[PDB]
Amino acid sequence: RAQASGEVAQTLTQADQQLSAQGDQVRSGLESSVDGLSAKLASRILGVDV
Amino acid sequence: LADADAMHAKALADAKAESEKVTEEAKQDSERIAAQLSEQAGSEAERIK
Repeated sequence: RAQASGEVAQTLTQADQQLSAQGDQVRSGLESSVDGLSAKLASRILGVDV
Repeated sequence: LADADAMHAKALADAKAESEKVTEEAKQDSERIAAQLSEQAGSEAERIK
């Protein structure tokens, strides 16, 4: 049980790092599509093409 | 006296045989308990994983 807990803790941190970065990568594509998504939302709320 | 000597020797031999059987069954039970607890430990480790 102790060995399993230690290995799972190590895996978790490894995963925490990998996630973190994976998220930064995606954060980029996110900022690329933000403009189009915001334009679509503005058009929706205004009831007509922005 | 002769019967008692023979029966005492027979009782000691029977005690030896009973002890042999008892310790064999004890080793069997030790193996069974070890297998059960190792299986439990493996199941718990797999659950933690």
